Amino acid sequence: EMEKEFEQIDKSGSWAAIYQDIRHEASDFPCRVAKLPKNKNRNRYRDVSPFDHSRIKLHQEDNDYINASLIKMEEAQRSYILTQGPLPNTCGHFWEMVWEQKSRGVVMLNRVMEKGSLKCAQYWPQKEEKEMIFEDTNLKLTLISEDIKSYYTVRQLELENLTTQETREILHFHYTTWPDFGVPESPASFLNFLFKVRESGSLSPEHGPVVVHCSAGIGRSGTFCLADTCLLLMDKRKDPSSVDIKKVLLEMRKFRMGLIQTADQLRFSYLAVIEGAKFIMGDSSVQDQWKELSHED
Ligand SMILES: O=C(O)COc1c(C(=O)O)sc(-c2cccc(NC3CCN(S(=O)(=O)Cc4ccccc4)CC3)c2)c1Br
Repeated sequence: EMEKEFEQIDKSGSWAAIYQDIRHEASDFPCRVAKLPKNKNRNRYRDVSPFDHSRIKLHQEDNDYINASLIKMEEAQRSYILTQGPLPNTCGHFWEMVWEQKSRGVVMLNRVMEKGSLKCAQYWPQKEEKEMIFEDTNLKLTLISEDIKSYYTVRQLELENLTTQETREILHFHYTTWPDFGVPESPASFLNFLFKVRESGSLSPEHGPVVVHCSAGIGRSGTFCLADTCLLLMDKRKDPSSVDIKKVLLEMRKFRMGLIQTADQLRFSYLAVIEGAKFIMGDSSVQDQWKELSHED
């Protein structure tokens, strides 16, 4: 049980040891397609690739590769697409995937520039007057509106399939203060953001899977998804004792390597889930508390 286990690991200092065990046991499947010579310029990191069995395939005969995996949580009944931050040459691919997979929401847990590095291309329009057109995949993207908060921004976008003139609204959730290789300021600010994603309907089973990305699509993205899945499992059974975080984390790693980069990110997962359980189990006031504590205004 997660709260006694958390106090146990903390009391010792075995978060490094605990975290390492996950790396030692994680699933190791082939990533043949991602390692093909022609896809070298489609991967941001040499050591972070999608497994062939769970990779998202683009619907085009030319090259159907994109560095993204489909994390399908059977028991929880919720899917995500975890992908790397789009490269200058893969933004078209990125939006093709969003469209083909019927995604309604896109979560961005990083900033374009972190520690002096360009962690992600500017794949979305920053001003309504200047929409973006991806000639390679034939899609248009327009900024419709945005709600800027102290540490995250929510953008309303419109994606048009230029070929069929079809249109869809895409909600963009940009967490701007989650440090790379780090953890959120507090469980409150994290959960406030997550619930913002939840309340938008983007995680609904009536849409395609939500697309989640930071830079490599495994560290911060993994932390976010693990916390969401754990709270969902718990929710489905209304029994926080039946949720084994490490077990579910392992299960997520069958669909994409390296989910959760650091021992502290894992420690924070526990933290976030433990706090989120309050809401899951009936506490109707915590939500607002999180909003206050997050200082979004
Ligand atoms: O968002 C963040 O918090 C940080 O984001 C980032 C980055 C960023 O924002 O700059 S770079 C990065 C990164 C890049 C290359 C390799 C590894 N790390 C390796 C470690 C070992 N693993 S693994 O998956 O544990 C290896 C393995 C594969 C299958 C089975 C067992 C082990 C692969 C990635 C990490 C991560 Br994540």
